[PDB]
Order: sequence, then structure tokens, then C-alpha cells
Amino acid sequence: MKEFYLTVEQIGDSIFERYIDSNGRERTREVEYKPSLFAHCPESQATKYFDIYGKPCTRKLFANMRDASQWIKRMEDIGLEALGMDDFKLAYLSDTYNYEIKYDHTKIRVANFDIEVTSPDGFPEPSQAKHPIDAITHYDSIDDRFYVFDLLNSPYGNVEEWSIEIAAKLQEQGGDEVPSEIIDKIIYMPFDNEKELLMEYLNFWQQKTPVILTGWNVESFAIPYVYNRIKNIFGESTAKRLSPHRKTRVKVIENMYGSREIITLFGISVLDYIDLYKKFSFTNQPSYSLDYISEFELNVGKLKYDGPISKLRESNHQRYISYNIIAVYRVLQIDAKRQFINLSLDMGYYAKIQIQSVFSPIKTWDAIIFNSLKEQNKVIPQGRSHPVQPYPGAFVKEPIPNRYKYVMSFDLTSAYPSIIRQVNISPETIAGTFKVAPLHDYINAVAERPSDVYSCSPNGMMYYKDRDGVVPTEITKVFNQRKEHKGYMLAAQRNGEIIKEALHNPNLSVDEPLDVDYRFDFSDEIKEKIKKLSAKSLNEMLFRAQRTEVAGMTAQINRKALINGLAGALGNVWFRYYDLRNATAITTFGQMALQWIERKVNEYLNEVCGTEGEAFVLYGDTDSIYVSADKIIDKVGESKFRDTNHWVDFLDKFARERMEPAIDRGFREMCEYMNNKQHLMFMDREAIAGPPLGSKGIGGFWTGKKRYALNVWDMEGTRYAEPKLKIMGLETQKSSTPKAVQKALKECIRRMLQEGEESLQEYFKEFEKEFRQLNYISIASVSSANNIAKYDVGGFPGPKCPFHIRGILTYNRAIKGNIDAPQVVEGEKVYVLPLREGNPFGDKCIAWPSGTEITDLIKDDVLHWMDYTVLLEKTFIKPLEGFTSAAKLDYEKKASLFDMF
DNA sequence: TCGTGGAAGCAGTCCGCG
DNA sequence: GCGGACTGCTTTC
Ligand SMILES: [Ca+2]
Ligand SMILES: [Ca+2]
Ligand SMILES: [Ca+2]
Ligand SMILES: [Ca+2]
Ligand SMILES: [Ca+2]
Repeated sequence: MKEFYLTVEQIGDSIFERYIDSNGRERTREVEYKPSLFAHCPESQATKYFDIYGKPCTRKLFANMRDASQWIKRMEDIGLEALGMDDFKLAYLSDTYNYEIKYDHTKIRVANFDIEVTSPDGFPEPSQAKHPIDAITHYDSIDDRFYVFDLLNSPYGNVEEWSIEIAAKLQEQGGDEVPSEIIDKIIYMPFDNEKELLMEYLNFWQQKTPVILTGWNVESFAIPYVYNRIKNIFGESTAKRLSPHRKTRVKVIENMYGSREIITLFGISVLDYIDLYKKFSFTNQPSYSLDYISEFELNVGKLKYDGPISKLRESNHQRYISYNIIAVYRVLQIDAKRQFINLSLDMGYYAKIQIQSVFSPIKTWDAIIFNSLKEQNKVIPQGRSHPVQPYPGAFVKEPIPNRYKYVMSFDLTSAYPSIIRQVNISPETIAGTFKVAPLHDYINAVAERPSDVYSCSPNGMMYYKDRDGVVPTEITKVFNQRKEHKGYMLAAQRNGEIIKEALHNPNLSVDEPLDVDYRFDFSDEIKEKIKKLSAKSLNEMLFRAQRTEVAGMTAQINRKALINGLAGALGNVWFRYYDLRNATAITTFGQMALQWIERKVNEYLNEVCGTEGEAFVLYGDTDSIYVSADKIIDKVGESKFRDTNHWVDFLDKFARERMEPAIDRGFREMCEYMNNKQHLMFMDREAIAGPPLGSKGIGGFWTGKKRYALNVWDMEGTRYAEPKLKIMGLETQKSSTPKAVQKALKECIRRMLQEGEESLQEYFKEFEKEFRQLNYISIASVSSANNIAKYDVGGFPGPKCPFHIRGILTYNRAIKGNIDAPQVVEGEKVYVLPLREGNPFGDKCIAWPSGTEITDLIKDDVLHWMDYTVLLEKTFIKPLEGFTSAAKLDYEKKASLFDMF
């Protein structure tokens, strides 16, 4: 096999590298890597190295890395550019792996671990590490085993061994329901004392040294805790054995308000699953507890126990250990679904970076672009300092608030990346400027043509047309990967809908799910077999299709994010190729494209309808348009349609055969006007939306910018078995809105769009009547809580104190003098509830950590004093009043003359 | 919330508005 | 009560 790196570090003048050799063995080597950097030289001097602008460079070979670093400083002192890759380990990987890396995940040791620490005096601070570590479960991907290190004797209790037999039993038999599929993979080791536990853990770690290290909050909790605990007991030299090169560094992580410490383990790549999840999942959750996320992702019930976690070991050590094991497995289950480790390895090896650098799109792109340019003997520019400056972004049309019955949407495929490719926007392709007219003059095609030589953006920039820039070239490669995976995602999605249809008529039989590849549209033969399957087999096939869809979503959406991040990186001052001329060239061209095509679509439709000045485009945001299709439906007449699916077919065909060709002609003209390098503005139909045929549903509504709801029958070619709501911006989509309120508001919207005013009124009346029965957590608002200290004046709210912060201060007064009461953590999320006048908490609201029950100390009082009237008014009635007034609809029946009978 | 970008909505504070 | 200026938070692209 081809060799591939596992990890790489610079330690002084050595590169330390762990790698898989040509026989598939893990190896480690220290290399006295001599880096090269570059300086501009005279033309007369012959060379093969040129900067991205075509100016010649001399290569300077250094005796070691420290000499290279010192040279960069002196070049700054002198006032001259020091060119080349200044992150020497990236240069080392470029030299050592000068080919497309093919990696084999089965040879990469992925470790997933979790620790337990009993603490009677509140949260066990990792920087102090003053309490024993009393359990570690460490899953190893190469062994496929859960290694359980269990402390039997501690100053907080002596306990009996954990029983695998009880662990396996049902909760109803008094067991822990440790899943049967992992029971045989558990390797259980009990210890008489903590010192032996940890010494054995370190020996184990040396034998089975993680390459990728993950878990839940491992970077902020488990890793620093283990390191500092070992450090306190044995000294630093022993704690440093967690690094395969015996080197660690406390790293200070700064943000706007405050900072925290982590431990950098040289030669390990830590990918904390909480951070993977936050970056790659595209959710926003009200809580990031593993229990909460596990329930959300896997539909597994929360891990239940009696009493506080600080007494769980002593009261029920059996359950304590089982829950530590299950916690590790839950993360593995999330990853089996979401495949974020796979994504990380893919992108890391593609860019040739430390795998943990996948968290930084700037680092990722710097490496991709460096490797690309190096292949052509080109030399990257030095990074420079820039002051942060604001710059303009997208255009958003102000919609007229209203119901909108029939709607077709269209938007550009990978808009900003396509603009980069079309215009040829790159650091080295800048050809000059032209005199800009107002944007409006380009939109209406009255401005002078910018150039007859170069490719232009309406911000005044011109670009070469003779050759692609490195940014277009590399962005295209990832775009093509993205497109492949999106294809698999949409096929799986379409396949899912076939199974849902078939589930209407399941067969009374015993059979098996079909062995198929859900990434490809089902053949006719597969469709026929599906129609004969049992509900059991169908449901298993649906689950598998949906997992295939998720896998495709992860792969495509994060490649989309990476390429969009490159457009964004051009406006980040730390990026080697930062240039507001290029970032603004993209955004300003986008504003033009949207408004240009709005004008073309209105012109086209006014022509087919034989009108003038009518607005068919009702909305658009960045790269999208929403087109009213009422007149198109009315030209055929609603009476002529057999069913909903018939007019959906008709609109689909109209979009594909009339609108899209008009749109494409419109954009081809714009390409020629701007003299661009290649026409790549592809604006495909997204959604077909409307009410069910013959219903009194309104189909859709907008309340304002970034706030609308649509009843969609077809999305990017997926014809749904049941209509799906596309809701953007409304309270149903916000993590701050109470869970039960999201649900009720969504049902109000479904009724408005599908059934009509009367249905909406029936549901409102019932929700208003019953909502006081809802569980307090389900009707709590949610908010992130920053700057708690700034607004804390002797335990009471200071000037301008935010409502949620006030709630936290109320909570803190109510639990004062309790070391064991859950503390609200700066920067994390809280549930918030309003309190009625004259309550014992002495204020109008209270807040507590999200994803948790409020401590029993005060729960009963909170329940008694909860202000249901305020909660209803604020979170449900106010937003619903906004929806219905926009839609010209009443949520309460107005009186009429018929009342007099 | 360490980690690409800008646009823009709503809640709530403070306080004006005769 | 409603809005503007401002902060805080959140979402949509
Ligand atoms: Ca735990
Ligand atoms: Ca798009
Ligand atoms: Ca059937
Ligand atoms: Ca869009
Ligand atoms: Ca599309």
C-alpha cells in the first residue's frame, strides 16, 4: 500500500511523525527536516521558482527550522517579503506525501473515551483535579473493544465489582440494558486503588496510543482532568506519557469574555465529538448534553438514575459503571449515523493537514492552495497583517407581507463558488479596475460594458481570462466532490419516498429487506419487489435509506460549507489571500445576479401572461427567487386538474421547460455583459408549493425578510408521499422557542397552509385551553448566557441586564450556599421561565441549566409560581398574531350576523 | 463560544413622546 | 403603548 501519515508535529528542529508504512504497520520517526523559504531575486538570475504573480524567487535552504524562523523575523526587520510555507510541518507533509493520499481507516487507531469523577463539593474542575478518577471506559477502534477501568476503593466509598450479567439484563429485571451487541466486547478491569488504575491506563495507552481521540467534552473535561490528576499524583513526567513524544502544552483558548485551558498532546489528534457535532451537524440545539443529543439523534431514552450524580457511585456502582460504558457507545452510535470522523479524515488527508485542522477552513484552504501551487513550482506569498474592515454582502428583497397561494422557487447551485469560477476570482488573476456605475445601472443593463478584454464584477474589478486562477481551480475540485455526494443524498431521499408510498399497502407475509444500494434510484425490478414486502421489511428499508441519506447529507453539506468558507476566507484578515477586492467582487456580483434575474423573470412572465409591470418575483435572498404561480395555474383553471399531484406535475414541467430556459438565456446575457470566463450561473427549481387541491389552505405566507412558510410537494426533484412544510425564520425554527410551543405553532401553520382559517381557529382554541398541563421544561424558553458577571451587582441585576441573565441571578440567589446545586456555566444555555408577581424568588423570571430538571430544592416553588399567562402571550400568541396578520387571517372567530340564530 | 463571510429578524432595556 | 438606540441572541443565506 501507499504510506500515509497519522500525525505530525514540529518539536524544535525535529519533525515527529507517526505514519502507516508500506506494509500497513504503524511507525514513528523523528526527522531533522531542512525547510526552504524564498526571496524575490533579479530577472538575470536563472530560477525555476516564481511567485503567484510571475516574479522570480531564489530558494533558501536552511540548516534547520529555527534558522528559517529566525530568517523570517530578520526579513521583517529589514522590510522584505519572506515567501513560502511558514508552517514547516505542512511543508514536510507536502514533500513526504507528494501524491493524492489513499488512506485506510482500519489502520487508524480511533479512541473514544469517557471518565467518571465523584465530587461532593460541586463540579470537579479539571485544572485542579482534586478528586479521584473512579471510572474510565476507553473504546479502541482497532481492537473493537471497550476497556473498562473501575476503581473499587476510594475515599468516597468502597464498592463491589461491576456485574456484566446484571448490566445485560432489562431495566425491568433490575439490569442496566447495556446493549447486547457490545456485551461481548467489554474488557472489564477492577482496581484496588487509583494509583494502580492510572499506571495501568498509561501502560495501556502506550500499547494502544490513540491517533484520533474523541468522546464528549473530552478536550474541555476528560483530557485535562486525566492529565492534571496524573500530574498531581505522579508528577509531570508521568502525565506527559499521554503524548507519544512526551510533549504537552497548556493551551489558552481565548474568546470575547474570558478564556479556558486545554492540554495539547503532541502526536495525538483530538477531535472532540461535541465540536465535530457543532461544526458538521447544522443543528442548533437547546442543550448539548450527551443525553439530549443522543435522544435527538438516536431516539434512545435518557439514562435514568435516582439521586445526584455525586452519590451515584456509592448508592449504585453497578449502574454507575454501566452508564459510563453506555455513554461511550452512544458517541459511537452517533458517529455510525453522522460519519463526522470519516468526513474529518477525508478532508484532512485531502488538504494534507493535521486532522484536527479540519476545524479551521483557513488552515485547510491554505494547505490545499499551497500544495496546488507547489506542484507548479510556484511560491506562496507571506501572510500579512490587516485591520478588520466591514464589507457588503448579499441582497435581500423586501417582500409584501401576505399569503401566497402557489409558489415556485429557484436558486443558484453553489452560488458564491460558481461566481468565483465564472468571474475567475483569485489573488493572481487580478487584471485591474474599471470605472463603476451604480449597481442599479448594471442590473438594468444601461451601464457601459465594463471591459472588452477582462472578466468583470460590478464592484470595479477585472480578471484575466487566459488561465484559471488557483482559487477557481481548487474550489472546482471540491465542488465536484460535493455534487457527487449530493446526488447520492437525493437518490436516497427519492428512494425513501418510494418506500413510504409502498407502506400504505404492506403485505401480510414474512420476508426480508432487499439488499440494495440506496445511493442509486431504485430500478423497476426493485420497485416491484418493494410493493410485495411486509411492513416490517419496508420499515427496515426506510431506516436504511434514511441512514444512507444522512451519510450523503454529511458528505455534501460540509463540502458545500468548505467551498463557501473559501469565499468567506477572502474576507478574513488571517487568511494568506485576504483581499476585500475579491471578497466584495463575489458579493457584489451576487447582488447583481439576483436582481438581474428578478428583472428577467418578471419580463418573461409578463410576456407569457400578456401584462406589463406586474411583479411575479415576490421574494429573493442572496441567490434565490420565489415566483408567484397563481396566474399560471389560473390560465389552465383549477377545475381541469384531477388531483394535487396533477398541478404539481404541470408546474414542474413549466419550470423545467419554460422558466429554466428563460433563466439560462437571461444569465448567458449577463455573462457576456460582464465578459466572464465561463457561464456557471445555474438557477434550478427548488420548491413547488401550494394548498391541497380543493382545500381552503392558503399554501404559503411571508411576514417579512427571512420569515416565511410554504406547503411543499416537490423539493429539488423529490416528490413527497406527504406534503412537507418549508418554514424559514419563524419561531418554529428557533432553539429559543419552547419545545411544545414550536410544535403547536407548527401545527397552526400546517392548518393555515393545508386546511384554512376555520381549522386554525379550532386548534388555537384547544391549545389555549390545555397548555397549562404541559410539562414546565417543554414550555421554557432557551437562551445562551454570556457575561453573567458583568450584570451581577451584589447578586442583583445591574443596568441593562438581559432578561435571561436576570433569571440566572434569581436562580443563584435561590440556591446560594449550596456547593452541590447545579451551577449555570458561563457561555452555555439555560431554560428560562417567567414568575408571577409576589413570588418568593423576588424577581420576574428564573433560569437554570438547559437539558436538565431544575433542582428539587426549588422545583416545587417554580412550578407553583410559573407565569403561564405571560409564557403563552410571549412565545405563542404574539408570534401567531404575526403569522395570521401577515396571512390576512383570524385565529379567533369574528362575530357575524349568523350569531343571531 | 478557537475555528470562513454578511444580512437581518425579534426580545428586552431604557427612555422619549407634550 | 410604540419607536429608536442599543445589547443580546439567533437564524438564513
Ligand atoms: Ca458521566
Ligand atoms: Ca443556492
Ligand atoms: Ca404491498
Ligand atoms: Ca439560496
Ligand atoms: Ca438546487
